[PDB]
Amino acid sequence: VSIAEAEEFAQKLAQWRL
Amino acid sequence: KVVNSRLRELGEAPLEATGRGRWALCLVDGAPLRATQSLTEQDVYDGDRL
Amino acid sequence: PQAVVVGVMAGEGVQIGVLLDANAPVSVMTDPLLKVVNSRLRELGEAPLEATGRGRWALCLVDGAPLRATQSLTEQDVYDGDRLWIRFIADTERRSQVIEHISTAVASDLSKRFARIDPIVAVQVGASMVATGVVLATGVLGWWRWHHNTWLTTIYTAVIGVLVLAVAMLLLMRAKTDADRRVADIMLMSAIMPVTVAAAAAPPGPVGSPQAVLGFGVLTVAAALALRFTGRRLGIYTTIVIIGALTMLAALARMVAATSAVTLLSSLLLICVVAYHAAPALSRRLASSVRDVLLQAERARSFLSGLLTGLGVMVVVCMTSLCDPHTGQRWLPLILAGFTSGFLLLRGRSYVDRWQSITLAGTAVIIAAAVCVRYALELSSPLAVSIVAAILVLLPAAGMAAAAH
Repeated sequence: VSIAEAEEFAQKLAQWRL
Repeated sequence: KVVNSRLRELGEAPLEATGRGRWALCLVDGAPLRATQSLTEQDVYDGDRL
Repeated sequence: PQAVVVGVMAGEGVQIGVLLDANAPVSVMTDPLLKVVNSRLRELGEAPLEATGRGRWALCLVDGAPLRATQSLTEQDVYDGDRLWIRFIADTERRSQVIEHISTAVASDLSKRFARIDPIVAVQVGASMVATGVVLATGVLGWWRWHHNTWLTTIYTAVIGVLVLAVAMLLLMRAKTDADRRVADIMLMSAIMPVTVAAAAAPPGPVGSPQAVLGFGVLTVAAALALRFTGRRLGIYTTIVIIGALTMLAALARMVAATSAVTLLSSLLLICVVAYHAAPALSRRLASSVRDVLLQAERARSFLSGLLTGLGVMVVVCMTSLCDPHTGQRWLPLILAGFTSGFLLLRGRSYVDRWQSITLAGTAVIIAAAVCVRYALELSSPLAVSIVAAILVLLPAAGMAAAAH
């Protein structure tokens, strides 16, 4: 995966918490 | 101010426009956010894009 | 130039007008865009978009082809006022499958990629073979009448016509599906041919002007009557009605009185010329709420394609009969053919339909070629055939070159 794709996935995951 | 300041370090031209109007935050479809309500009142959370 | 307004299609059909960033890469917009279409559907009271198992969300053209995720919206040929579609595309990853022993491997693969014969196709082939069979029988019966005057031809052909028609009639009442209707239609299509020569063969004495009038008359009536009662196969029947009706008038004139063929041929050319101009109007008059629009559109398209085709047949037959390499001012019909070809070539591009524009364009080329062949077979000479061949090969080559270059 590219840096863009990684950040895209990372931003989507950053939205959630326990 | 911080966005224009950061743009100059990247070597990009700051935000600039002509005509009567103002600067504000908008969604991907161009809809502006409410000027008098909290980002917590609006549906904004970590990792969103504006 | 910083933004463009476009329509985005979403689940089950809601179109929403949006003003998108013209230079950010498309992959940056699809996530928040999905949120927005879902929010509007929720307020509208509809069901939101959802994923199914393994897959991804993409932004595509109305044709379904996805846009390149890394390119800018301005980098792609997307303009203000266009429309796009947000779509879910499932995961294609699955295990690979291997068969080593050659004979089994051939049978397995070869059966998954092609279609075997079935009972449905067997009947359509059977129908096609009988239709072809009867036209061959009428042909030899007709060839006999053209050299003999006995009642045999009409008596023999009449019974065949009645028998084929009786079967087609019984099939049309029983047909349930389009597969059944095609079988019946082929059977009915073939019934018109024997009855036509059966009637034309009845008037005694040598064959000619008086016999011809009945055939084209009954042919025109039968084709029109079949269409009226069936309401399907508009094109094939309509084309027969045109050539039948026009030939009947010419046949009647020649039977009553006619100074020359050129007169009738010129009259037909003139009648077709005005008909080409009137063609779309004729089609327009001859042709739960939404259905009313769809049915009428294809009906008019059907009648117009046959109409333009039938006129083409008449002018090619007429023009090839008008031109001649030995009679009078030889150059007169040649230049007339040229002007006729130019009009068809120029006007053919005005029609907004592939088969109508293509059929009209092709009609002009065959007329030109037929004159060249006429001028080679008759008034034959080594230079003449050599000259015609050069013209005959370069003419279409130049036509293609004008489009290819």
